Amino acid sequence: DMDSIGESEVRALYKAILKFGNLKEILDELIADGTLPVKSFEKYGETYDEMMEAAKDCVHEEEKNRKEILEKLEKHATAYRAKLKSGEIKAENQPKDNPLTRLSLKKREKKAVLFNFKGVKSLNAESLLSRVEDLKYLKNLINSNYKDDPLKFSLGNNTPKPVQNWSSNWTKEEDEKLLIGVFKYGYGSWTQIRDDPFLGITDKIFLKKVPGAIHLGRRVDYLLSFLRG
DNA sequence: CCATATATATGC
DNA sequence: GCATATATATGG
Repeated sequence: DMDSIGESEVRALYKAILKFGNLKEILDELIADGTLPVKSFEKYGETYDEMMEAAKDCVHEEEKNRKEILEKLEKHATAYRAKLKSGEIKAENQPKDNPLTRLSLKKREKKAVLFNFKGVKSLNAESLLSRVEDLKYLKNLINSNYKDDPLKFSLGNNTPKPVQNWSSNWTKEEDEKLLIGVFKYGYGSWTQIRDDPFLGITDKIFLKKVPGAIHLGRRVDYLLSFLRG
């Protein structure tokens, strides 16, 4: 009853995981500041575990489905190639929609891997899983080597790809500061990151101009994937 | 209004 | 493969 997990708790929890990753140890803070409605720590912890196992299941299903679809598409593609080569089918004016184009589009397809959870729809299973792993990795990087002063965090000799056509002058140093920002305030907390005078990126973030919120999110994902290898 | 997220077409 | 702008959807 009073400890029941409804849609509002599910959606608040989901959004909090996307900001903080594995937040089981900070439930007390998150309830106290209004991020999560009041429920027991145990219930929120159970719900976290359930939501992450459902994400894992959703991703594993999609991997399996995609694999089988591709295997079948490969065979038709292979059968279509031998006819083109044996001359049975004319290479000189093929339909837009053919076995090779079906295979190619499926291969390059990038679509959200989504599931419904306790009556809340369209939770992104990949986003959940990668954000938890990414934020764990980032926290460990900073707490292993820069625990006493996170502002000293360095990418070292790792050289990330440069941003393309950003409206601000954005270098490796800003990448470092963005990541320290994420460690301090959470993923998606771009206003707080922008406004922190210690981070020196107040004039470099644009919340037309690039980067906005979406570009910053993509850049953090890239950087943490890049560091993790 | 604000926000984030996604399918899509396009370029890199 | 990813990055982006656009149009569009949906929660706040």
